[PDB]
Amino acid sequence: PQPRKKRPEDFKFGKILGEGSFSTVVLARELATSREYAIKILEKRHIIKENKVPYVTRERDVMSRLDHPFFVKLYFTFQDDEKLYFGLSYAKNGELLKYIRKIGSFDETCTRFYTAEIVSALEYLHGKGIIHRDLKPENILLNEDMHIQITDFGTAKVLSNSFVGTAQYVSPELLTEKSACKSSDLWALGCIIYQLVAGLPPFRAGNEYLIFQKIIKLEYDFPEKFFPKARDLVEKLLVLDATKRLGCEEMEGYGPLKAHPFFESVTWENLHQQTPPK
Ligand SMILES: CN(C)CCCn1cc(C2=C(c3c[nH]c4ccccc34)C(=O)NC2=O)c2ccccc21
Repeated sequence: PQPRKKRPEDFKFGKILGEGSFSTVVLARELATSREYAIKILEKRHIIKENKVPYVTRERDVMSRLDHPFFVKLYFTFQDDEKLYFGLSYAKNGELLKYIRKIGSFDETCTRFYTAEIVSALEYLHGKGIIHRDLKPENILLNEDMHIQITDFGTAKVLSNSFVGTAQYVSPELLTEKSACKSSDLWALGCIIYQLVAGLPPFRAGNEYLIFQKIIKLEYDFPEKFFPKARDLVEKLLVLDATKRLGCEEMEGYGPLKAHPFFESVTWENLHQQTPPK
């Protein structure tokens, strides 16, 4: 016996946090409780016309399965005659990409802390047989406590090859076999760790085709003063042979990955309870 289904009038919608091709996320305050939520609004007709029902269904069905501090929580859903509403946690501190730009380049203490939270959050995701398929700093929010909260699960996939995330994070197997697996998220991770230290992602070029070209030839390099243990880590994630990436079952999973020297001082059992380095 769950709470009465909620409805638009139960809210006071405010500013639009963002707009996508198929949806709009708007900050709303629930009148009855003063709770502030990020409500994602999708227009049924548009979804139907562009054949996205499988995607909206999936996004909903994945988020309902997640119950972990490093993921945006789906509190509720409801719909009217024209739209679909998803009540989501409202991460007050924006996205990780904003910070990367804002401060430019993370030092080692922050690079290590944030990477760890991400590794820790994927281990959970991948433990449930789910792959994100579009991991990036824009999709890794920061709550008011500055801990991470990953979102954007519409493109996710539950295990038992129709999508491609953002070009600069696309794995090479995705560009040759047309099929993503856990490996693709580990590749993205490697890219992100590189981006935290260097200030920018590893593969960059004038258009997408040129980016894809670099990815499959593994064409990138590290700056001169890139933390050595971080570099080593990235070199073990950005590996063309998917089955040889730290974290993959073929490489014996997250045990080895979390054991990397780069994470020597990390206490994995409760990152959520530690204080993020300011
Ligand atoms: C990449 N952009 C457009 C924003 C970051 C990605 N993103 C944030 C969010 C979320 C939040 C956002 C938090 N700030 C935002 C600004 C623009 C759009 C969304 C948000 C939020 O508080 N909770 C979210 O789930 C989100 C939800 C579904 C799909 C992608 C989402």
